[PDB]
Amino acid sequence: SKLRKGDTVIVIAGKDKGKQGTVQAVKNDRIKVEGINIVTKHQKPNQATGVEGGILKQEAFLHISNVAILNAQTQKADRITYQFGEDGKKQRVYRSNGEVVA
Amino acid sequence: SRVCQVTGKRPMVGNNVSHANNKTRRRFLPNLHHHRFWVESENRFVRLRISTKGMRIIDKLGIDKVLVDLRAQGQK
Amino acid sequence: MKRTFQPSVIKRKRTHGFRARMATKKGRQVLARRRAKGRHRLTV
Amino acid sequence: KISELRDKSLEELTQLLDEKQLDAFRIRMAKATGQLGNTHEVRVNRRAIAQLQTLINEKQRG
Amino acid sequence: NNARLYQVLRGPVFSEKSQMLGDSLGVQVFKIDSKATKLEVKKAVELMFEGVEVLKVNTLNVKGKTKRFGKNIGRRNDYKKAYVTLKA
RNA sequence: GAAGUGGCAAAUACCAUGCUUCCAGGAAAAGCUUCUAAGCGCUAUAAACGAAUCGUACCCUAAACCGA
RNA sequence: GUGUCGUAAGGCAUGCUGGAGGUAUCACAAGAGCGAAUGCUGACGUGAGUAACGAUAAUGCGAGUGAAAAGCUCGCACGCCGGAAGAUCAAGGGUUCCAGUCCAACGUUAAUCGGGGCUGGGUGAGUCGACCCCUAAGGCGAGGCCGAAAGGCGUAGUCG
RNA sequence: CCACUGUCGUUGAAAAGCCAGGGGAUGACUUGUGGAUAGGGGUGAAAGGCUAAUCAAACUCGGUGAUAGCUGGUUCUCCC
RNA sequence: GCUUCGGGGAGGCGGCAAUAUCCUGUGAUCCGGAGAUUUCUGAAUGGGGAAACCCACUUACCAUAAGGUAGGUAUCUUGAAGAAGCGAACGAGGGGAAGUGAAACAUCUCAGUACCCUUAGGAAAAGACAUCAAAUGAGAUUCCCCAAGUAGCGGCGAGCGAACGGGGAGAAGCCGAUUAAUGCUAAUGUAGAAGAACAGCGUGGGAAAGCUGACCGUAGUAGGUGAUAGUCCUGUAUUCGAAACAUUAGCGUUAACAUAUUAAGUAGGGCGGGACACGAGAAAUCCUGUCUGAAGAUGGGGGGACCAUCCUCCAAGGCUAAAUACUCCUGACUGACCGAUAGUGAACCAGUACCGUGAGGGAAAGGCGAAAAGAACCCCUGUGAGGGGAG
Ligand SMILES: [Mg+2]
Repeated sequence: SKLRKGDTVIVIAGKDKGKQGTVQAVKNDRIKVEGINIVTKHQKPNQATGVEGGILKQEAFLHISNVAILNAQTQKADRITYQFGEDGKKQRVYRSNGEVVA
Repeated sequence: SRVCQVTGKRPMVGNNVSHANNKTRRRFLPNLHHHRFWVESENRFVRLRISTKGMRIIDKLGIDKVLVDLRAQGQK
Repeated sequence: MKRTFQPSVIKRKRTHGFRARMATKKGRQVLARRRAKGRHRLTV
Repeated sequence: KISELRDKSLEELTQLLDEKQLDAFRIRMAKATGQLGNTHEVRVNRRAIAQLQTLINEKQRG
Repeated sequence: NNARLYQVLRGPVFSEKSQMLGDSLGVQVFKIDSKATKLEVKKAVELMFEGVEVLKVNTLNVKGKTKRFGKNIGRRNDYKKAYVTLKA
């Protein structure tokens, strides 16, 4: 919820701990980050639909608490906070420093 | 039903008691009779299913008083 | 040999049916009891 | 799309609803004869009909 | 009214009986609304197919079949179909 | 791309809700035909148009009903 | 499983399995200990690969298909019913009807077959039946009668 | 429609049948459909028969965990 | 699922359960308030009926054909308004067992219980003395602790079993302590918002665990996250939002009903019953089926037969909050409660399957993994089942 599809994060727990990528999907509590948590899928070929089949490599959802937003300046894991501006606009803000970007 | 209109008497429940004190459920019924009461104020006979006590109440209070009390009570 | 259940739709609906239940106070208590147990079949 | 219908008067809302009824009939016939690839359109037409009838109810009540 | 006739015809019937009825007698088979009368079917056909005349409508109710799927026993909807005879 | 009409036999079906007998004495109501009451359309001749709705598959001396 | 310790109930250690919990000590509280109750539930034995395979109307062969054919299809022959074991219904059932496809389970064997699975199809009415008009038995029953209450009866009627 | 005799069957093909015989078969006959009578009540050409495979008082639920001077069972260990 | 008003801000078109076409910063999905739509059956209400069906009558309008739209048409009560039906427990009322106990059994017990029937309200009922007491008197009703298993009752058996008074809770007395609306003011609830602080190293599939060193704390024993987290996520402490609607109070106002004036078929009595802890007893007191029947304040009721004296209180008009009873439900919280033969019958598509004509009876059945990464491809086999490799 604090992380939405598009922003660059860093996984802080799991087998891919340390690597960074950009979010592709957030279902409820899981998150899909490209290039991270790659599973090998044995796809049975299909005749009717257009899929081919083979041994694919695709990213899998991991737990959303296993990734952290990547600070663009410090290049380290960070937390998110919310800042209501004087204009009444709610913006995500880095917990470490506080800049509005991401 | 077996209810007096003017007094409200209805069957009572109780016990038949034998000499050996055996108890059986019994009823006590009102002494109810059909009677045509002459009403001068309407120049007519009105037939009531009334108890003996109700007939005495007619005697003491008047058919007009009893009739207005029944009409206030409802069924007429 | 002849057995106990000889089905007839009119006879079933006339002794046990919904309107037969609703015609009596005791049949309505049957229905209230079936609804309180939550039966998916109220009446035949 | 609801702002495009709220401005319209009842007299033309009724006629647009009738057009939508005929539209729904033809979508159904094309669906049965397998000539409607974009299958999302039947639901949007049904919900447009619902909107038109709601607005007609409003404009007739007051 | 002219908004009830738009719901009378639910769609055509495509089968071998329907195909050969169309070929031999030029009669259209429709799945119709469960509550439509022969007069309503006649009016709906004549309104939705401009230029045709209806001689005869034959209707029938067909009960839906029971198809146990997965763990459940369920049944398909009943439906009504109309055989409509048109002017040659 | 043929024939398709003569004899005889013959039902428990039909005439027949008849006929004859008996006593144990043999539904009802409506449709239908007439009559009028209060009150104020009907009969012929046709011509056109109609006759809705539900059922109709299949078993049924049975492997489909009643008997687990 | 093993080793070891205690009079016993039992304790301790440890190999293997297992993969996320457990609990010293001292108190405290018990759904606190099972072999029996023709105990209760589930699982699995013995009987035993035993009895039986449901009318003694009956089958033989050639082709076909198939992984496979006594049982399916086709053919020839044989046999059985024929006031039915044929045909039409009502009642009851409810898709079992027809085609294609499948053979695990179901079918007392096998099954390519099926009333089995799956997918499609199929029921067409002014005249047939229902509905409808009418009433029987018998119901219900404005008012009415009766009855502690609940209710019971009953006229006109209204159903059937 | 019935059910007199026998064999069979008795973990049946069947919780009352089969087979071979047997009785009534225009009548106090059989049978369809609908209805009526309800538990100390019904109904009974009377056997205490029948009243849904239940009848010297149906079935279901409830009083109810009836009562049972009776039968069965009653679970770890050691010491006196 | 349609409209609107608020919330919210990136995904979404309910689950099994995915796929497709798509929607979404022109603010979707989602959440909260309001509205619109709302088939047929069922009180079912136009008549009827084997519930989900059959058959209508009528008014207005439209159509010209065989109809369509919008209505109306049940019964009863009260003088147009109401009612009906359903649904937990608790209340009040009309009827009212038996098993059982008495080591039999009939009085008695069980028990005014079960059950049947009627009908309310958030409670109901009762309630202001024609009550007790006998003390220096107290001062309505209800409920709790005592009194007390006492005094009594009782085939004086089995059993049943008070009161006076004391200590508490709560308190209130009236004659309009009624009901329903509407309108203000306040408060609440029904969506929400922000919300601190952790790194390194080693092991490990994975770190939250180990070692080292930090930080927050009005937030440290919450649920998760690939093993055990105050600092990763959701949260927690704390501070907080309402366009709309509800609810609670206070106020004001309306319209419905009510507003006794001191009580005769009454008190008392005979007979038969019932209730009183009290079973006829020496039996007061209460209730009444039957038959009777006063005095009316210079009078009457009670003080456990009854009489006298003394005390006390005025029946035959009505009302009255709290303290008390309960849980079909809503919210928060809890547990030396269960953990799949347990705990609901029911953790699972359960009051289901199944059984029964029916009333009714009534199951079984949870767990891959952290993530489907649910095993591409090859081989045997009948394109089966099943397996062996590969992954
Ligand atoms: Mg019998």
